[PDB]
Amino acid sequence: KKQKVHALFYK
Amino acid sequence: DSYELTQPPSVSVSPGQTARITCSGDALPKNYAYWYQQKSGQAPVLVIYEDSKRPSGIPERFSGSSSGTMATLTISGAQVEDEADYYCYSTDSSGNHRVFGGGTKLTVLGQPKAAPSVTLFPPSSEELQANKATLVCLISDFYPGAVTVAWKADSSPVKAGVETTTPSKQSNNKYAASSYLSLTPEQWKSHRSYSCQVTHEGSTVEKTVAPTE
Amino acid sequence: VQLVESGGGLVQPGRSLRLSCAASGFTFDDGAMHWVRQAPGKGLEWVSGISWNSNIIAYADSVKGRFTISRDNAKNSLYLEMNSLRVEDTALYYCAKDSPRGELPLNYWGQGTLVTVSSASTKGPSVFPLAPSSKSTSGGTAALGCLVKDYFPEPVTVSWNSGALTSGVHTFPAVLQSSGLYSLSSVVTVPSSSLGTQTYICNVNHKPSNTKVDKRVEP
Repeated sequence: KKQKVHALFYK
Repeated sequence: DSYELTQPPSVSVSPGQTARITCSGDALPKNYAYWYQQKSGQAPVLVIYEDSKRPSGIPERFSGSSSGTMATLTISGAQVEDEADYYCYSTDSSGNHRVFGGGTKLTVLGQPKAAPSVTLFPPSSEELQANKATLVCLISDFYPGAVTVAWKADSSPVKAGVETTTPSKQSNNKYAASSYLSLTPEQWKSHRSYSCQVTHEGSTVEKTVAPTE
Repeated sequence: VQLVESGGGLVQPGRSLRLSCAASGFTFDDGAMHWVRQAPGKGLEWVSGISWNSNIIAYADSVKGRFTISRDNAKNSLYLEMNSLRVEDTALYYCAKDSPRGELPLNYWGQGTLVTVSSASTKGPSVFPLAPSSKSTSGGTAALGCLVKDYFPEPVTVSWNSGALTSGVHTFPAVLQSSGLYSLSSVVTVPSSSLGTQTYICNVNHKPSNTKVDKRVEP
C-alpha cells in the first residue's frame, strides 16, 4: 500500500 | 529547507460551489496524505485520513484523493462553516520527516470581493531628525484576506529591512495588513523613489514616494 | 477526553523551558503522542513524537539536539524539555495524540501553550507623524496618521484628539521586527477640507514602560 504518516511509532 | 508539501496560499469559493485544495509532494505516490481543518482561535481537526477516508463526524461533502505527486481535498457544496485554514500532512518514504503543507486559507465568500486600499507614507522629518527612516505601507479593506507585498528602490527589488504583518480581520469582516521598510536616512535621500507593491487576487497596485516630494 | 498543555513562557535565547501536557479520559492504548507548534499567523510544524511505551522517539530536524521528549503514563503526562532556545522557536505549542495504531494521526489536540523567546527589554515607543499630502488624498478625503516605533512589550493604545476623534480611525496590528521590538501605525481618514482648519493629535499610551506621547500631525 502506502506508508502511514506515523508508521515508525508502531513498528 | 526540508521535505516539502506545496499548497496554494488561498482558495475562495461561493456557497454551494465546489472547493478544491491541492497538495503537491514528491513522496505522495508512496505515502498517505492527511488533511486538517483549523478555524480561527481553534486547534486543528482531522478531516481526511489515508488519502480518501473520512473520520466519524465529518460531513460527506468532504472527500479526498491522491494521484501521482498531488493530493486533493474536495469540498462539494461548500458551506459557510467550512471557512478555515486547511493543511495537508504526510511523511517521506524514509520516515525521516513528517511535514505539513504551508496551509491554504479557504474563504467561503460572504460578501463581494474587495480590492485593498493602499497608502504609502514616506519617512517623516521628525524620524529623519532621529537618524532613522521608515517607509510605511498600509493595506486595508480587502477581501478575501490574502495579500502579498513587495518593495522596490527605484526600479530594483529590495528585501532587506522589510517587515510585513499577516492579514488580520477587521471589525467589518474585511482584512488589514501593513508592511514597513527600514532604511538609513542616507539610503532614503539617495534614491529617486521607493515603491510598495500590493498583490491581491492577481491584481498588483504600486504606490511610490520620493524624498523630493 | 482532554489534553491540557502548560509550561510555556517568556525566555531569552539560549535558555530553557519544560512543557507539560496532562491527559484525561484516555484508556491505555498504543497511541503515540506528539508536539506540534504554530507561530502566530503561520503554519503547523510537527516537533516531536513518542510511542506509547516511550521506546520510539523522533524529532524535527530543526530541533534535534536541543529538545527532549518524554512520557510518564503513570502521571498521564507528556513533556517537552526545550534547551538552547532560539527566537524562531517562538510559537503556540500543541500536544496531540493518535488513535490506536496511528490510524487517525493527531486525532486529539490540546489548546496550546505559548512559548516566547525574545532578547528584547522594556522600551517605550518613538512616535512620528504621518503627514497627509496630495498622495494620501483622494475623493475628498485624506489619510493621516502616527507611526508608533520600536516598543516592547505589547500592548499600546492610540487615541486621537484625546478621544474626541473616533470616526475614520484605524489602528493596525503591530509588526514584530527582527530586533524583537514592535511597531504599529494608526491612521485616520478625514475630509481634505479640514486639513487647514482642524488640529489632529495622536495620543499614544504604552503603560508597560510608563510612557505617553502626544504628537501633532500637520499637512
